Amino acid sequence: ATLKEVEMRLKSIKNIEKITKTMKIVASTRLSKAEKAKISAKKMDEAEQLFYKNAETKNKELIVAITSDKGLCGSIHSQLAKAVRRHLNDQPNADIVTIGDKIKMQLLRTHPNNIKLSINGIGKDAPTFQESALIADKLLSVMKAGTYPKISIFYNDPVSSLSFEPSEKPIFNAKTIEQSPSFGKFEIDTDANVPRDLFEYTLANQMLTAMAQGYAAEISARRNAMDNASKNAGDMINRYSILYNRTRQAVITNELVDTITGASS
Amino acid sequence: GEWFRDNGKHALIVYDDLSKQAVAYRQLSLLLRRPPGREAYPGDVFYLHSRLLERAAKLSEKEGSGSLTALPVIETQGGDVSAYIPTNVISITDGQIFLEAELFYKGIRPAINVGLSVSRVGSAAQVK
Amino acid sequence: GEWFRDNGKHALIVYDDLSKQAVAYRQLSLLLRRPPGREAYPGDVFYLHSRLLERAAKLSEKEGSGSLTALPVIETQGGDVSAYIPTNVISITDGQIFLEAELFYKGIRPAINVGLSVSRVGSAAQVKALKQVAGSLKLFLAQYREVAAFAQSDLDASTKQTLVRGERLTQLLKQNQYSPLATEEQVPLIYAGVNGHLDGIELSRIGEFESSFLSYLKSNHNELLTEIREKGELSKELLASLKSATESFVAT
Amino acid sequence: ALKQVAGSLKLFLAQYREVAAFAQFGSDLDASTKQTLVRGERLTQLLKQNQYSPLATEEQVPLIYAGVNGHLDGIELSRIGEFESSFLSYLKSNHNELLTEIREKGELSKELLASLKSATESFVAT
Amino acid sequence: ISYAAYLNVAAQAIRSTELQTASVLNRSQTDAFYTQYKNASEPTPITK
Amino acid sequence: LTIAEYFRDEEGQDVLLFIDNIFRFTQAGSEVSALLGRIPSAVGYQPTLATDMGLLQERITTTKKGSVTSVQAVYVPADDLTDPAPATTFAHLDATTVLSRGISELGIYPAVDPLDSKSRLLDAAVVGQEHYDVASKVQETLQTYKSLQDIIAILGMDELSEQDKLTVERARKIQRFLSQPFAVAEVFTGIPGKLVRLKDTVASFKAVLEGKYDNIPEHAFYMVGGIEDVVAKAEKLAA
Amino acid sequence: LTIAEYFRDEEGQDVLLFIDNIFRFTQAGSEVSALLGRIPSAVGYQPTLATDMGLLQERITTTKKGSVTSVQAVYVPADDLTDPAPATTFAHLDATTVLSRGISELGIYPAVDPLDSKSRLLDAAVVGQEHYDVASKVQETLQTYKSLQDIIAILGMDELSEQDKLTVERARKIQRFLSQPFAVAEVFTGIPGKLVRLKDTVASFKAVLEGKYDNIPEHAFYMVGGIEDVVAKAEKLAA
Amino acid sequence: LDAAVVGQEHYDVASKVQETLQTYKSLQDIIAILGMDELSEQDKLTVERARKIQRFLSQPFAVAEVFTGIPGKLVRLKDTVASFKAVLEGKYDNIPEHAFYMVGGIEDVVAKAEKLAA
Amino acid sequence: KLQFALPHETLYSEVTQVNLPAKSGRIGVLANHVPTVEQLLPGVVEVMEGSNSKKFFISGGFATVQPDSQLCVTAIEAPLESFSENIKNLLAEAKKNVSSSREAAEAAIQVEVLENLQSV
Repeated sequence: ATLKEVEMRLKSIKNIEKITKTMKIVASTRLSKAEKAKISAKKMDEAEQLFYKNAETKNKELIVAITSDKGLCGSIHSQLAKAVRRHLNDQPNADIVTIGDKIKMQLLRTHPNNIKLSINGIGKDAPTFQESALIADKLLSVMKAGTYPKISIFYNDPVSSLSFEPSEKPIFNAKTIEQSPSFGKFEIDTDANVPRDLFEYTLANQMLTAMAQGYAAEISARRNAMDNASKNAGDMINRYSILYNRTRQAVITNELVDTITGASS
Repeated sequence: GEWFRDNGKHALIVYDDLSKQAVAYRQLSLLLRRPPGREAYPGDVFYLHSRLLERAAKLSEKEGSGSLTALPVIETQGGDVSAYIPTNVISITDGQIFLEAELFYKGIRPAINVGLSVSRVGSAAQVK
Repeated sequence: GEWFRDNGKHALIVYDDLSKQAVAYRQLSLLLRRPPGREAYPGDVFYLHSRLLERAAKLSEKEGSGSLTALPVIETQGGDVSAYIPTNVISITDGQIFLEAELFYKGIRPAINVGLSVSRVGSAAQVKALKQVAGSLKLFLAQYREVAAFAQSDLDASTKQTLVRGERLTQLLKQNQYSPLATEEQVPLIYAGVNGHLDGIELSRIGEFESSFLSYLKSNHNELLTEIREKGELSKELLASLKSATESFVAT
Repeated sequence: ALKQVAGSLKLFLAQYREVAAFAQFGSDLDASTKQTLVRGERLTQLLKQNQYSPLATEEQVPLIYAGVNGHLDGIELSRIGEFESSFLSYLKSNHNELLTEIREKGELSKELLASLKSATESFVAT
Repeated sequence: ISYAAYLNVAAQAIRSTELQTASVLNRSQTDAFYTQYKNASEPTPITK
Repeated sequence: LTIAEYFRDEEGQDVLLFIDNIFRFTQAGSEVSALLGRIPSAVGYQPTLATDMGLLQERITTTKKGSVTSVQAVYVPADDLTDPAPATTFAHLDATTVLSRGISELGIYPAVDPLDSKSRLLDAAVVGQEHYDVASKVQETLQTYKSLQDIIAILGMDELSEQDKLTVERARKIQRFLSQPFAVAEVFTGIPGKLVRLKDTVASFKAVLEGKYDNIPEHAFYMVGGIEDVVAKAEKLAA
Repeated sequence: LTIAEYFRDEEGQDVLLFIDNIFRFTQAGSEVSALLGRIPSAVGYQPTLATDMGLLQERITTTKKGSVTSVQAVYVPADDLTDPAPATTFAHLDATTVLSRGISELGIYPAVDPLDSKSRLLDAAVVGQEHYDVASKVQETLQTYKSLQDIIAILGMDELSEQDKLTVERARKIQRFLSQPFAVAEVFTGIPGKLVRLKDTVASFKAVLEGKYDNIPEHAFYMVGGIEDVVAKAEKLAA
Repeated sequence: LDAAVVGQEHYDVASKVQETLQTYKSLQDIIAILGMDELSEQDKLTVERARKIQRFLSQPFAVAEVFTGIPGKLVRLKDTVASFKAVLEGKYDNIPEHAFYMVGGIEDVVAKAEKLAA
Repeated sequence: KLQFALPHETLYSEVTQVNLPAKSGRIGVLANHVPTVEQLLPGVVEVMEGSNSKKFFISGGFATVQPDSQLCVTAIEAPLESFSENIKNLLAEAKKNVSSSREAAEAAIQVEVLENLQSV
């Protein structure tokens, strides 16, 4: 309406636009780092996971949901929480551990009693084995994880840089590893609990594998998110600049009229 | 154009463009010392156009059934259809064909913007 | 000032400031009931300032080669260079040194906005020695501004490097009031900055760096300073002498 | 009396709108930032008022006391209107000596404050 | 101490001046915090 | 003014002149100007705004005869600091306290805009190098914060770098440490007025900038006096 | 202008007229009108802005004898394209030539922006169907190149389709081919100057667009005239 | 628009409708730049409902038949009041927006919804 | 065929022999090895391509020889002396004095890794 108003609104967006675009290149940069974390964890995913295929391992339930603490990344947390919810009907008595606040917020609006542990301050650097392992150490201790017949990891699977895929995968406990169909295809030394170790190692590992893919999926969503934000932010800037110029011109004309009216007498 | 309307035939009139006419008009008004108003156009700039486009008409049976059809051209600045003169002529005509600069540069020509274009009376006159 | 120019000498004239003059001229015009225009300024308010500012000139040989140089000052309102009088003077002169409150409180004093400043005369007005080191500086800062936004974690090798130089070179251009430097004091400092001899030195110390570097140059390298001062150029030999002197001091 | 109960209320609401500005960021809050966000949202609602229905100070003082001193923080927001005329009705019958004391002394002695403190807590559980 | 944790100690001793890059250090540092949840409220936040 | 001039020249000694509000002088000038037959100048003010002001302000000066310390309240129309009245007033002053609405709606009083308020006397040659430096860094810390207020909005407090987070955290404190209970403002605060000595003011802020008080919560700096008042309020809150 | 007019009217020449700067023509009129007491029109301009512009521009034209062709330097106030001054002027401009620091920084002389510079006459019915079609794809290629600059900066050169990795290689050449050594600049350059005939230019680019010169290295397109100069220079940078 | 003249129920529906329309408006800018995904699930819902109400406020006029192509509808006050009240009560959220566009009262919404299924 | 992988970098993912610090002691897994699962202690791993061999130091993890003769070595950290004496000593004395300072659980396990790496 007034030039002073239109001056600040135009200049406000002029920043949001430069902001979102700076966060769109910060994303693209962080994406080279992302595939060095995805691929390097999808290969450790063939190797680690292959034992279980050959041994033919199959199986109160423990759900671990994985996203992050940070917004501005499309529908990453929205539809993952939607996959957990969809699954949660078929067994409402599940115990939920949330990795990321945004996902905790989502499931706290819908299943607050099911949430027993929340892992925080995650989305920053890429996921490491230490976070992976220390979360795992908490699950085993505080959640008593080893006692659930069913453990599930929900995370986003990056099919490409353009879209992702909310996914699920199971973690088998010691009992289930032992009793698997083809567990006696392997000359395992029957001594110092190997199923115990293989479980607690796989609990950390497949969590990391999940985080590492969810990460990658988020960075590629945040990029695409910022890319349109910048596109709209920039398109708004054009319409406001146009409005500015009208209002500038109008301020000159109207002051000039007062001055002309004043001299007229 | 009216001679044809008045005598029983049909004439088409194209005003290319009214924007420039209204500019010419404001010049005189200012030089005559008529109070400037919105965008420094005189108060009667609407009347300038309205009296003109009112002469475009379709006559009854009793008057030979002659027709004057007007196609005024208006030039917007940076696609702003909210300006004083554009809205004035929009408010006199029976619709407008709005041509979007965005489509025109893209190659889509005629560059008709569908949402922003309307004929107000045409349907009942368009070939079935 | 024209007395000097006319007798083969050189004057510098500072009109502090032409905003306030414009205002005075307007007062008379409105009182003499002359037709007012934009901002109630008379239709000859451009001609007031062009008449004036065209009187600065460098004369030819025939005419004694005298000179008058003009530094008019203009006060803008909240940065609006589109205001009537700012527009007049900006289009009359040969360039702007543009100052900003932002840069001022940030510490950058003089608060020169490099982006929005220019001399249209440019290099033809600059001591060759300085031009040789300052050629690049124009750039290392230009790109720094195009990338300055990134100074907020995951930055690749190339873009971080440019951030290191920019920071340092900005700090180098910080200057105490009433403390102008000699050209032969300036080019060493800019040589050090431009070529990367400051990249190591931490940012809060570039102050004491300039300080000591000059006194160390006066104690031990007075000859190079003298050659810069007197010949104004940099010979290939001098660049080498400068490259050595700098690394020498940096190491301590 | 009203000055007493409206201790920092104007500034408190400024702290509230500063807090609710950071909420838009899709942010989860802590013990300090959720606690204040909750109360301000209720204090706002308490200040809503129908037209042609001015209140007496002896009616106002209690509600504000109930708002600023935490006694509304755990009540559903759609029910703050009904809390008004119910808490008023309750004080008019049972604690009519409390209101008369306010309409005539215009101040709050430590005794009135303790008497009010209890009278509110009482009504919270109906 | 879990087997994953056991392996971390060894893995991060296999870390703890050069060859000690950025992402190497930043694998020995975790910003994470845990918070237990019940009835939801919580059992006050703590570092991992 | 004429009264205070006599004291300056004929009692030949220090006089204080308090004027509230000098803007009304220029404004009143405006109100008659149109009737006095004058074509109105920009924004509708008189053609003689500045010279009118000159003849007034130039009289309010210290001379070789005696001393005038004037304090003038200057109204700023619509909050616009470029309106030709406050605009033309500035050049006339030796020191300018700019009070801001943004500041007052955060509950900081006095609402002095710390970046926009200026003084001819903030100079190493007058206040000493230390006093100067503390003021300078204080101003830098606050401006850093001001610049970073848009990254706060879109990307949250968390997205800041190492040294920046700390600076921003030090700013928020400094910001609140500049608030002060005035004695005349007591009915607006309920807090007793506090008057702080300059040497303490420097000493205190110098210390805060060195981070010697970073483990102290924000509310301990707000509406207090010297540094000792912070230490003391941080134990009242710990209790 | 009158001087240029006589060369058309008496010698029947195709004259050039240079106006630098046309905006100062409009401001001057603005100033004179104001001085003569005329009530200023919108945004402070003269009421006679458009006829003033006409009375100049309409004299610049083709007749049967010859033509005056005017190249006029245009300045845009506030960078507001819709300001009366440009808005009026642009109503007479048949075409534009945009010289851009963004082009001269890449070492292209002249520094014409191949996409910002436009023409009304770039139309089949004015230039022939061939000429248009070359120019058109020349323009469409450089656009696709421009929107591929961002992915080359971050991803890599290898992340492109079969046809698109060929057309970036093609544009990069087209681009360097649009530079030209000027005859007058020889005193400063030492390079003898080329005046490239229109028929040459159409054929030269037509040949590259079909992909006849992908074998040619990129440096053979820099500062050359006709396609016969590309054939010639490429042989020097080898043998 | 006074609770005494139109009755409390009509007033209350009108108020809650305006509230909802206002929330959406307060968000236009966030919705425009950052889109629907950045909103709290609370707002996400209020917006989605506001978008329906907005369409439901449209009406084929009898005189505007030549531009809608649909025969005009006149809707009665009580039928209007009951219809919107129900949309507020979250009883029609599982229904597509376009069903609310250019119809009469609630019974036509269901009609358009069931027709647009096939 | 070998699948060697770290979480951060994957190293192998066609080999004639591998040597591992398994369950109890060093093993050598030949071209046709009986399927087995063994924990890897933190130790030195060697890969063969003829007599070509690059040693790696390792955080520990798991090895599995598959039914189809594939090996799957998976550990957190992996070159030997070209990568990782005094560097390790300023951490080894910090452990012995940390046992007497619960926290003493992890600090004592660090010492069994130290004097093992010290033997390389």
